[PDB]
Amino acid sequence: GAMLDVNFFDELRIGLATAEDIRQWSYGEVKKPETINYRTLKPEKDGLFCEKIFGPTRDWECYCGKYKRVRFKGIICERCGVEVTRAKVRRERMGHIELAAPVTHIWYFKGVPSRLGYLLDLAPKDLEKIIYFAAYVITSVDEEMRHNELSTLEAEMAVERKAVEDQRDGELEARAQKLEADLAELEAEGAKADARRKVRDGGEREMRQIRDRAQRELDRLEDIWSTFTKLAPKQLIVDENLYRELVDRYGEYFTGAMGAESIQKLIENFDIDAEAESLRDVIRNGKGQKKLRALKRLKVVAAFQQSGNSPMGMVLDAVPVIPPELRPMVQLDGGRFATSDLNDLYRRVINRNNRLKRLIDLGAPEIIVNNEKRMLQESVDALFDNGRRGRPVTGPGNRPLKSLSDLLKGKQGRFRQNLLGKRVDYSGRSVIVVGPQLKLHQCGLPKLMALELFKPFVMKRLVDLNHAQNIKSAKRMVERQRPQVWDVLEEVIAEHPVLLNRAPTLHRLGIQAFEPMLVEGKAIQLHPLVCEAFNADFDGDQMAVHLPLSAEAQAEARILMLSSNNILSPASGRPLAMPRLDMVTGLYYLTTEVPGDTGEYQPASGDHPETGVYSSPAEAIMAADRGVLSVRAKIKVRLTQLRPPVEIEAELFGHSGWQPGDAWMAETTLGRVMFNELLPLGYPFVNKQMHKKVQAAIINDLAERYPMIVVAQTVDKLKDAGFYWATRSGVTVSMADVLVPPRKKEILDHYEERADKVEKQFQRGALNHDERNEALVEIWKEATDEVGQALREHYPDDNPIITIVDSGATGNFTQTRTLAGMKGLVTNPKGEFIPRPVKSSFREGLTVLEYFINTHGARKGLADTALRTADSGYLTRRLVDVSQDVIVREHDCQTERGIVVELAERAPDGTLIRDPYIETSAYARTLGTDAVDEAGNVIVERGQDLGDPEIDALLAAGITQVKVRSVLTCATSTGVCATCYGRSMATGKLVDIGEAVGIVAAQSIGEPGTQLTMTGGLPRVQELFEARVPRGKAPIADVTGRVRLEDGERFYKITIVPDDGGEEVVYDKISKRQRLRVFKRVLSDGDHVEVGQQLMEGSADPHEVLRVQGPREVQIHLVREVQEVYRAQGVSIHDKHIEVIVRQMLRRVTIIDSGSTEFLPGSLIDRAEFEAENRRVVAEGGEPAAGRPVLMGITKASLATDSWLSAASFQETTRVLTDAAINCRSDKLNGLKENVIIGKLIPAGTGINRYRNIAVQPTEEARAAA
Amino acid sequence: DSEAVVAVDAVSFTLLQDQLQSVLDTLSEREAGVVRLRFGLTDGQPRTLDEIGQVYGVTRERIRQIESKTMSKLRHPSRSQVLRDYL
Amino acid sequence: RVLRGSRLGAVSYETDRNHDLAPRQIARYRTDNGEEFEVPFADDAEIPGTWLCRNGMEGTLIEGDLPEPKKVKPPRTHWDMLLERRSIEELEELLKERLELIRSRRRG
DNA sequence: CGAACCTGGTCTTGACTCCATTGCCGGATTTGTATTAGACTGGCAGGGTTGCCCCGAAGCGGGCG
DNA sequence: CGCCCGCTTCGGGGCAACCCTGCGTCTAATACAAATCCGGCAATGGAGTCAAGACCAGGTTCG
Ligand SMILES: [Mg+2]
Ligand SMILES: [Zn+2]
Ligand SMILES: [Zn+2]
Repeated sequence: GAMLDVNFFDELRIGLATAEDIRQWSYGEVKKPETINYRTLKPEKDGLFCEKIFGPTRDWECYCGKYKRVRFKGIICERCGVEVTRAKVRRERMGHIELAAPVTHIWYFKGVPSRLGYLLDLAPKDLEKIIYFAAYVITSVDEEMRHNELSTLEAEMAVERKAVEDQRDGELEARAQKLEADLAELEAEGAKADARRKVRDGGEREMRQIRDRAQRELDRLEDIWSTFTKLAPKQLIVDENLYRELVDRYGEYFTGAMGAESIQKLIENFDIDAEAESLRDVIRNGKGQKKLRALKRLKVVAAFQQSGNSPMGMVLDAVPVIPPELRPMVQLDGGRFATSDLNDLYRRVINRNNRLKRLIDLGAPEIIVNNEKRMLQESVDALFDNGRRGRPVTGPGNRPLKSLSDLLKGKQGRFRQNLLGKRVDYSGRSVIVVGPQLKLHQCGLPKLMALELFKPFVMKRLVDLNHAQNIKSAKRMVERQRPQVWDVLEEVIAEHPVLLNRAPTLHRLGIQAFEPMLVEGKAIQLHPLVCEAFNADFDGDQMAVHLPLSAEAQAEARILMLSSNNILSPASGRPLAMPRLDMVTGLYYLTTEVPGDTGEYQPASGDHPETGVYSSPAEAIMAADRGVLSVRAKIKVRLTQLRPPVEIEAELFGHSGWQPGDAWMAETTLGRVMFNELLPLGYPFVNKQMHKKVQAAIINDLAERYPMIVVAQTVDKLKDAGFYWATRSGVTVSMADVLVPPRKKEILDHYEERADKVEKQFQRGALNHDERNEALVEIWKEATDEVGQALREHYPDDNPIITIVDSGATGNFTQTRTLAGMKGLVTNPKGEFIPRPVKSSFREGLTVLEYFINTHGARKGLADTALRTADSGYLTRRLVDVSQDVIVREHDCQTERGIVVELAERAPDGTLIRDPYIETSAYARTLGTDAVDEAGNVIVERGQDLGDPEIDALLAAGITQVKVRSVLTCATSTGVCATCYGRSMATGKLVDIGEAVGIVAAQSIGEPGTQLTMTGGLPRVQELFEARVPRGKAPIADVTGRVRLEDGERFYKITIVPDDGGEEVVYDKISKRQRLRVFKRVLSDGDHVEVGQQLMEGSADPHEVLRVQGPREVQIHLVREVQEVYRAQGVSIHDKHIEVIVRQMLRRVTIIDSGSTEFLPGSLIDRAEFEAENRRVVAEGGEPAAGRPVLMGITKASLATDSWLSAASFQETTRVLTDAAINCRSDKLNGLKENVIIGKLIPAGTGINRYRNIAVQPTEEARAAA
Repeated sequence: DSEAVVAVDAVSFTLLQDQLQSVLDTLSEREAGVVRLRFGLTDGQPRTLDEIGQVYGVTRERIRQIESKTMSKLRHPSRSQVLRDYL
Repeated sequence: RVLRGSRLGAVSYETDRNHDLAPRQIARYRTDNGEEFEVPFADDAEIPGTWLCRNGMEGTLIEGDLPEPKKVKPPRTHWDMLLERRSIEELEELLKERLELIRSRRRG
């Protein structure tokens, strides 16, 4: 235990609290339903706010006011009774309520399954009748006294029954005498024989009433005798009159109570080991539903037996009281008080308890006391969880009161808020503007905001320099903004990084540090190259600025999270600080080449020489400053500062043509020389045309072969040159620049005539509605593509609308077709194609109906955008919640297993064509085995990074399949090892020994989900990670052999003939809307298919491919199916980000044979735990369990964790917390979710013990130097 | 929460306590002793002139004279501008 | 615009000294069911005889000094409500009539 | 070099005096309990939505005759 | 050759967890006792205050 809590923790053990611990935490029994005085506004004695119980409201003062000094501390006043202490002890001191009659907990009774009902084996609809005073129960029985006195008791029963028999025989004889007198007085006088027969029948009905009343009395006596024979414990006696008839007879032979005291007595006289071993015998010797119910009860029975708990605490005898600072009664300005909505529940409990105590002391009939105890029980139930049993207790205006459990569950609970995050000091936000003069590690700052962030720093600094006498005059000097505070602010701002942040933070680069520098105005200036990482444009977006404080936080923001340190993706490794929209156009115009421009080099040498050469780029720059040389004309310079390409270098100098002194001629433009001067010295000459993919390749090569600082400076230089030449490029937009195709109208008339013939053929009746809709859709698609082709071939190359597109700056060609040309088909609200279509363009201007048709697709796109970003956020939450505990732990696990990569299969001619999906699948991986070629030399040994040149060497040697290491085959138990993960994509080097690769993988998967524009969209990914059954479930085979393909009536009956002698597996309901799978041609009857061959077309459920093709092949299928989705949008995700998630699915195994070691069938436990005990239990008890690999989704595997504190935050915080409380489940605080909650240091990055305990001391040689 | 800690007045109180200790140390030993025991600056109990004259072995009137002399000594601009700026 | 609140409690700022405090005694109180509790009272202070314990029931002092035990009266009975409205002769009339009725119902 | 004096804290004593500390008493106000005799004898949020788990008919195949 | 009987399979029911088609004024006092506030003198007794007035000790001036 620990009550001071000085930051050293190992375990957080929950457990079920008892009455002794409840009355041992408490500081006094609250016994009045009073809160505060209405006149003097002070807490009442023995109330819900009492200063004797909870402590003093004012610091170091008793209630009567006798002691007021700190010298009196720790003592208790003699009169008022308040211990003098701080006023923060009212936050922590608890009190208890003494109930007059016991009360069941609502949590262990009204859940599924009901734990009280499982522990006693009673039905819940009978337990509800017991604890709500609706039916008695048999709390005890005495079988031996009934056993040895039952003869005398049935003798007295026979005596009473024969007395009833003699009494009814006397009654029948009296009615017989009266009917004899009726007959004698009827047949002696003149009377009607019909009335005489009615008189006789009346006497007969009288004696029949006698005999069936006697029969009913005998049935009552034999029924109470049958129940007294069958008197067993845990029996309900409904309607209470049989019970009252059964108490007064033989009260001394049994006891029967009603309610929570009866349940307490039933739990009191209860052995747990007896029903434990009985359920062991039943699950040993059972079959069917009986064994399943005995298993589901043995769960909670062995839960109560195995721990050191006791079942007494499910009935409750003392209720604790939460401290009054957590439920404060605060007044506002003006006396409008504000209570906290639990005080009403506590007041109802106190009132009904006091009334029950008064009723018991008074002495009342049973109806009043039972009604009062029922009301007490319902009050405690409403206090613990309102709205569980029937209708909730509501307040003013039919609003339900927030009960005590509603502070935890739901969206407004403590857990969901504490995972949602807090609000911070030292922060600020503003709108953002572009910062095109800053360096890459800089950011602007509005000085009126930076004066507010750095206020204690500037106060200390202008106290230290003598400008104010203390911090008070310094604070007033800051508030009045005297003109010295600006110089002091610059002095304290220099070299002190800040954090920048734009919500929503999608991935790891959403928070990046910067060095501030003061900027006039009021908007945050942002560097124009991080907009791609932030996903921020300048249409009015706002960014938050935080501030690191300590030395550790400053070092983390300066080294880890700097802007210029994060150039590449964490996902795919491509750079994010690449040039974009304007500077790409600038460099494209600067590096393109015009044939026959001004000053072009011609070699025509008749009377005059060539006049195209230039001795130096300085001479060329002079000749272009004068109006002679254009920048894009082809010349022949004599360069002496740029490295020539490989062919010219090997030609002219051979070994190393170190160009800092060497001279060589080159036929280029001036513009490519001016461009290549931005690049470093060691980088060779380029001599190309700077398309965006060419710049991507250049910056990728620079990031691969050079340090990071050279890449940052090169990117800054490229930004400056790109902007400066983007202005001079002359890319404007005029409506004389949006040219129409000349022969558009004849094309439209020709396709209009074809559409007219199709419409006339429909009007003849030769075809239905849908066929003519398909024909018109096909005709207008052909017309749209024809107009697009004519527009593509009509335009020149120097058109701005085609230069911006073809240089890869922005946009595609379809937007230019809709600008000039034809819009095309427009969709319906549902998704059908309107067959009209729009035959205009936005240059020509639409008409009214065409605009009205276009609006449908526009609004559908907008609503699709909103729904898609919500679903992407939810999927990112699920993935982070699953894979947060996969961190790198070791450097090399030293396994031998590994996956195999395809890696550029060959041609029918035999040539090794390069596979397109190499850079996502095979790159940045470490080889598990060696690479041998044609049984010759080993080209690339084991343990290498598989970058570019060794992949090129393997392809040059002519090998395809390679066995590479991956995180599916890693052998460490807690997280993955460093060699299995391979190269971290964000750095380019090997991953470190503290990285949190799970959250990196989860963010890299969940980030581009907003661009997934669609079962083929984001539900296709979500139904793959959840491992749900699909919709178009095409079947798979189980064994080889020719097929018995049979196409039945309206649905197919596909049977497979096995290859060997085996059964013929029949597939029942295969509807004709599904299609035959095409492979190697279409499917035919008798096709010799493989083992796990997909039968129809569609998507197989991965549960079936696991059970058929084992654990290796399902990992190949699950990656390739997800990676087929992201390739539809051209989104590049490396496969190791998906292989982390798929690794978390197959961690567990099912149990079919329990063996002899604490096991149950149907359980899913860890593979590393199932085998490890089976390593030991094969000796001394050698009944090994039978295991099999199972595949569970992300939502299922996230719940079954080892920490109750993490799983409480997910879902059903009621249900997660109650069964953890039964089992006394201790937590170990090892995931990085729990360490965030308690505020401890997380076990990742700079938090693990290899890095947190570094000793730092100066070198002993340099120690003596000063 | 208007009854919370403003977190600048607390460090202002600590700085004021330190400056008060230095200013009282610029006086003599007996003067600082009688001022601290008069105003309870060290334990929180304001003693009277009887207790100060008991702990120093002199009349209550001598203690009162010394206290008035020290209060006149502290009421100087040179000795007290740094304390004037705290209010 | 902004609305402020205030709990009714003064907040001081001092130094939590651990060394020089006002000294204090300790007395043991005893409840009915053998419970003992220790209460630190101040020195220059009267020690009260009875004291409401942490348990919630009233607990006397562990050293026998004999304070005033009850000094109270029973509040009111239904017999008092009967006696303040009728005479004992009327009560004996009803008693003798009921005795004759139970006699004639039992053996008569 | 010796005597007279000025003024430094230093300290006692006599007188004044002033304000907290109980303390009593009478009244004002404030809060808590008992009492009202014709006869009067079983009510009302409330449903609706969505999703998932547990038991019952039912084919049905294997044991049974 | 037909027939029972539990085993598995799907249906239906039942139930557990979340929003609004949600969101009223009421006899009327009296009688009395106890507790508590509080207002105003009525003893102070200790604590502060003024003033005289003495106490030498070492510069300061004068012989
Ligand atoms: Mg925007
Ligand atoms: Zn007090
Ligand atoms: Zn490994």
